[PDB]
Amino acid sequence: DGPEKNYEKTLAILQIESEKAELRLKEQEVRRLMRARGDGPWYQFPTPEKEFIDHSPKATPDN
Amino acid sequence: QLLREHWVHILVPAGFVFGCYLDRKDDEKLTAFRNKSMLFQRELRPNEEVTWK
Amino acid sequence: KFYVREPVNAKPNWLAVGLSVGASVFMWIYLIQTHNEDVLEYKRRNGL
Amino acid sequence: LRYGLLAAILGDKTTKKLHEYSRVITVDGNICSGKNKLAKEIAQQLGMKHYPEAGIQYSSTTTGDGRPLDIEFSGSCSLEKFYDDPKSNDGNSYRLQSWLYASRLLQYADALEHLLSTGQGVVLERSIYSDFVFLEAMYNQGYIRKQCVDHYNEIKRLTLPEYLPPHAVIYIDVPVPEVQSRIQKKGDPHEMKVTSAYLQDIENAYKKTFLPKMSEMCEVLVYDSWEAEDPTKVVEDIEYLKYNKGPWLKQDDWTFHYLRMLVQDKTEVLNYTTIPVYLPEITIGAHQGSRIYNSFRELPGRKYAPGYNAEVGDKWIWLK
Amino acid sequence: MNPITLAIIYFTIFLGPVITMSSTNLMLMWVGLEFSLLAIIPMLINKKNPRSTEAATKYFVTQATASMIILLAIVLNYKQLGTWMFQQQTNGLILNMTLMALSMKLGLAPFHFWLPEVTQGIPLHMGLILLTWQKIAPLSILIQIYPLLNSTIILMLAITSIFMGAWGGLNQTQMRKIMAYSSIAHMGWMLAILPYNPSLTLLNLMIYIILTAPMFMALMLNNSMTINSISLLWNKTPAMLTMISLMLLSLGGLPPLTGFLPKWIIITELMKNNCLIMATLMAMMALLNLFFYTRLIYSTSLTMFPTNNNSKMMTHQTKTKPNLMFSTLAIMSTMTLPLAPQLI
Amino acid sequence: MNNYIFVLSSLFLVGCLGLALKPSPIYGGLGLIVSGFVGCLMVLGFGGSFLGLMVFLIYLGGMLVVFGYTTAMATEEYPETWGSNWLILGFLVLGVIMEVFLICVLNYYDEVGVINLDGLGDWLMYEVDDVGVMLEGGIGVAAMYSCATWMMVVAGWSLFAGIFIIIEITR
Amino acid sequence: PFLDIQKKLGISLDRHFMFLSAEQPYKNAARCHAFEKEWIECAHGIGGTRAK
Amino acid sequence: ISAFLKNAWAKEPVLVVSFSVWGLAIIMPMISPYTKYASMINKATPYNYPVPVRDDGNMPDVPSHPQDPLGPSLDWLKNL
Amino acid sequence: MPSTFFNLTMAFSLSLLGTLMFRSHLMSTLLCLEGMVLSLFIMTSVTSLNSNSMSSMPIPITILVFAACEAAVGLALLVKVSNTYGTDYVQNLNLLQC
Amino acid sequence: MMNGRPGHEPLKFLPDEARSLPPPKLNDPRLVYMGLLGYCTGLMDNMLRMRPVMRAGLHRQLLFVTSFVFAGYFYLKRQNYLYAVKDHDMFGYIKLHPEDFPEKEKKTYAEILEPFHPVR
Amino acid sequence: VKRFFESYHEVPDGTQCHRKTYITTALGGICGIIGSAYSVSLNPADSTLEAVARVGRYTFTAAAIGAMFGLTTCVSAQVREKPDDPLNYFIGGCAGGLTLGARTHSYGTAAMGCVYMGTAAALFKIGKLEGWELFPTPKV
Repeated sequence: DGPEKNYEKTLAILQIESEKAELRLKEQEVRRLMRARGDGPWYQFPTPEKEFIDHSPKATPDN
Repeated sequence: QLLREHWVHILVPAGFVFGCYLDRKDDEKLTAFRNKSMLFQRELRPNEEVTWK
Repeated sequence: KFYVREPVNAKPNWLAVGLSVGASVFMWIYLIQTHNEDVLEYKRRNGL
Repeated sequence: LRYGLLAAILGDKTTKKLHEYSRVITVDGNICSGKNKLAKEIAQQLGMKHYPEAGIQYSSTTTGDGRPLDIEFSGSCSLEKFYDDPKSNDGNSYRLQSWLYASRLLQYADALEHLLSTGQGVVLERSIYSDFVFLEAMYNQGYIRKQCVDHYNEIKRLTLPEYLPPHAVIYIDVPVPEVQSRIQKKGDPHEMKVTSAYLQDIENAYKKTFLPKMSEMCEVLVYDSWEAEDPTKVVEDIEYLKYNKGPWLKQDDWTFHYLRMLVQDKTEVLNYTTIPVYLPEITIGAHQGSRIYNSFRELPGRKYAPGYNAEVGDKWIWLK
Repeated sequence: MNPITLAIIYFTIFLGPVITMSSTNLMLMWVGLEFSLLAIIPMLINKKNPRSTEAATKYFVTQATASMIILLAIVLNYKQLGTWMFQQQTNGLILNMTLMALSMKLGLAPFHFWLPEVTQGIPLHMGLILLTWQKIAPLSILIQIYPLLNSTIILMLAITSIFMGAWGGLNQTQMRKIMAYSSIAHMGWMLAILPYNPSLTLLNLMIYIILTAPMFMALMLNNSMTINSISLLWNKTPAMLTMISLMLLSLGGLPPLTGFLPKWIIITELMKNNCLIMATLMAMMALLNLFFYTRLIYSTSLTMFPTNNNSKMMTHQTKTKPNLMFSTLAIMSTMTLPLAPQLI
Repeated sequence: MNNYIFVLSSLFLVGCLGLALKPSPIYGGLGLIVSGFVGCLMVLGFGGSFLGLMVFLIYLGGMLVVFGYTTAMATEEYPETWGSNWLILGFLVLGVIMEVFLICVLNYYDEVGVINLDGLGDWLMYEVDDVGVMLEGGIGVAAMYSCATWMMVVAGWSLFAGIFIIIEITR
Repeated sequence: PFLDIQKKLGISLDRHFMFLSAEQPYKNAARCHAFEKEWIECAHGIGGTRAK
Repeated sequence: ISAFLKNAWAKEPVLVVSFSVWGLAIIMPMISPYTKYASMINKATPYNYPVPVRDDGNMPDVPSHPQDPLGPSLDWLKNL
Repeated sequence: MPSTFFNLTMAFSLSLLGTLMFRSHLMSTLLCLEGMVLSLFIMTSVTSLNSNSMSSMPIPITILVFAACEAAVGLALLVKVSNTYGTDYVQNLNLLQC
Repeated sequence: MMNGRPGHEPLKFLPDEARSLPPPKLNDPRLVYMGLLGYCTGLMDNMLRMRPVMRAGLHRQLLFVTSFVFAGYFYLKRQNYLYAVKDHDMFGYIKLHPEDFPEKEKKTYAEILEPFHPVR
Repeated sequence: VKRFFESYHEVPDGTQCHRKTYITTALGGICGIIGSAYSVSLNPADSTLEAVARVGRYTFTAAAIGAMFGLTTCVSAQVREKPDDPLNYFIGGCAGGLTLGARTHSYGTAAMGCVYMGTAAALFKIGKLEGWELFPTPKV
């Protein structure tokens, strides 16, 4: 085929792999921040469900 | 016919042809930078659609 | 004719053979239909 | 639909099939006593199935083509060699005895399966319960070693306790001089070499260990030769035998089911006869073992599973 | 067992872990654990021999004590927080007690001594159930509270389990005991990554089960309960030698086979979390397991031990035992490394 | 009547110590009967009734069966009491002493934290509905027939499968 | 719940008596009902890490 | 199998009666016309104070006084 | 409340110690398990009564139900051990060392 | 980690969001490998049951291959959805918190002074 | 409290011998105590006096190993000025291994213990210097 093909295929391979590397680096930082702070979609640990609280009037006033 | 004993002489050649096909597909996947490297950046000649296909 | 105790698998389990062939055919037909429908939905969602 | 829990649930219960003559009857006696004739007549008259005494070739005759196989496949033992040189050095004596016990265990499994599946009783000549007399005679005469006796006892302890004993045992008592005279009259060139001490040891075992033990659980009937002749009398005794003894009374459908499951898989039946106890008389060795195994798997009708051998006429393989 | 009893006990065995996995209430998780403990004992003591009774008693005493400790933790948490679930504010000692009791139930070292004995004392299919299905319920509770567990306690338990399984498997000529020690080692690996990434704990559990079930099925094919017994495979059932070799090597963790992926991914995550020393020690000591698996491979597949004369009668017979599941699970357990990204 | 619950708790702890020291199962069962009685009394003191009576009844029946079983199987020619073995007796007295000592040590290290010998009995019943009607624990337990029927389902199935389990085990 | 079968089916076998602030027989409010209600409602929405 | 039911009645009457009472206990609630009142009475029994609602003009059906015509009526229980 | 719960915790700990340290009788260990159950039941009952959490009163009874089932299974195992060996001594139960 | 994701639906194999992603091509290398694994499973089953390895039970082998490919296709679709969700969340978090992911300032090698290590 | 142990890292290594030796002797004694507890529990002694004798043997051996390790490490780091060099810990670990081998009367155990314990101590020093943490908390 010719040297151009191999040259400009190596360029594409390098681009893809460098982008994958930077994304792999970014994912670890993102996960660290989400786990540490708890303000992301991930590591949202459960809490008691407020759907099952009883809000009707009780037998005694102060509740 | 005598096929049951000689058909086995198509596996390896078939493997080679299929490997060439897979190599061409891998070539297609890396089409980026086809004419966009600092080197080898000529303008397409008339009636030319790709530099190296 | 050969075995003193007639072999347990003397004849094909025709029910099993028919059900297996039908299940394979149904699996393939459903798979192709699902692939076509999924492609259509994907293109419709993404605007071709 | 092979037998299983599903079949038992849907039907196929043993107690339903059992009848008055759904029994196991075991004929015993020293060498040349009329066991064959007595068993054949009892079976024919009572409608039960006759099981000729398990021999060196019982397994080969019961599996595959039904033809006898080469002795290299059927046990590498010889009764003629036993009689010619009882005190061999290749352990033909104990190899023969262990092979015969294994064959008898397999035949007992077949008989129990037949009885439980169809309800038709079985008449057997000798059995795994009386097999030990020959081993004891061998040891007393010095043909085998205490290690061989221990190995035989261990395999019997592992295998025998899992099956029900025979309903009735019928012992034909004939004395050693008459056994010898009958052997000479038959005229087998090899059998005639048996010493009288060996026969006396067999009789001693039968009368000391076997009969008292079997009297505990089965119905025992001891006959002389003049009563064993005219088998109709023996059948008339059996027809009025009352069985109020042994382990057969405590069985129920969900005990017969598991006994049938055990006895239905012949591989599981013989599992424990092959325990890796490295007795020289029985150990083969890798080279000969592989050679014989490959030669066997190269036999017609033995390369594949029974329904999958195109060489012997099996058909529809691609859809089986 | 008759059909009614079989149904009513197998349903309880299946229901225990299902109730634990689906329950929101710690008390109902404990109820599921009790269901499992009560329902499995009759199947352990089914055959009724001194070893069966001893194994049943040992299992019962150990598991009842562990269940009582777990219930203590649950009740103390209820007292503290007025709720039937562990929260972020649950006390560290309560969580540590729960972890220790659940590790006792699982069999993680040093709470591991009962496991090999109970495994030895029971038939092979019961051992399969015990080492596969019975591990799901205790692990589910831990996976629910993975943000709350103590990394120091869990890593001590994990490394201890790895070391003790690796050293125990070396000295065993009994196949059931070898399976038990393999269980201990793989559970150590499973628990090592629980505080960090329970998805990998589930992955290791799945791969361990997919490897162990076929191994127990192959053992049951001929009731090979000893190395000498399994060595006669080349004569009794030659076709299984290749799959047995590959399954054993995958359990050991040789790269090309699927069993590698759990160890590899767990080491990756531990290193990401900066757990270099523990990861290195675990990966280093997980080679004794390869050694005592390669010994089995030598005895079974790469050599030919002496055989018996009676095995010719074995050869004569026809066999029908291997299900369709053995091939599926063995192939999935050995030849699935290329599909690694999907598994994680 | 301010030391009532504390005395009951001390008695329960002593009973559990006597059970733990494991004399003959006859005396272990007697100690457990006494402990069950004291537990019923504590539950009653905290406002319970149905729960205390039920635990007492259940343990009466259980210890009856245990008595039969121990006389039939866990028997020895010379059954061991608490005083039979001097080591057991010594560790029993040591347990009593180490309880009476740890109580004081905790009361010294802090007089309000884990234990409060001062005002002991001040903090038993916290808040109660004075003019209420349906307040006894029987109502809460009977909630199992309506509000929490899943708990009844699991308990009933456990007891149902228990029969099959024990029959198979004892077969 | 390791498996959310109850939420998947819409059923509540054991999710309705998980805390004091839940529903009590005959509307007998538990002890600290208001405080538990406030805590649970505050912690709702945000994660268990934030709610600490 | 009236013959078998009969033999059971003759030899083992206790079990026959047990099963008959079992069936009747299952059936009677469905057949009976008073099964509806069993829960209505329990609802009627007032164990807790009926807390009043704040009037806002959009409450034409809830009464204002205990002796008003509006609201639930217990005459169905008074003459049951 | 506080002193009572401390005493109950210590009683459960004593029962757990009696369970862990054997003394040649399986029945005694079963009794220690029963004692642990009793302590836990009292703790749960006291906590529910003190909190006025009537909806949590089912749980103490379920505890007893499952503890009773466990005790029955343990007694069945004791019957089997006595049948096998003649006594309930745990010294005999050591066949699985090899 | 993603089990608490907003909009998460319990025990949902393929949420509706997954329909937006492109389906796995039905001759994918992964699906072809799954079919090959199913074929090998059929061959191993024959080898275990002592049947003509490649000639017995062609219906069984076809069922093996097709079932493996079917399960592989749908499971791969689910996995693609999961990876797309993960990337979605990661990029969204990065957009939300720009101050935690500042851009880089790479000096050129003209201005960078890397130490030199002779290989003498 | 337990800060007595963390006091080991106050003054730079090579100073406060007596104190570091006390700390290491305490650590070795604690390890020996635990090991004796497990050995007496599983693998019971034939008599109570024999059990107490075995506990004493294990505890004294472990305490001697720890004391030798600490003393040799400090003495090395003092005789040669190197105050933060893993070779000091390697020498101390070898001394501890030699102590183990001597107390057991076994040359092979002496040599293997020297090598293994020296490597372990050197790795511990390297970890303290470079900031590794045994048992990291989940950071992800």
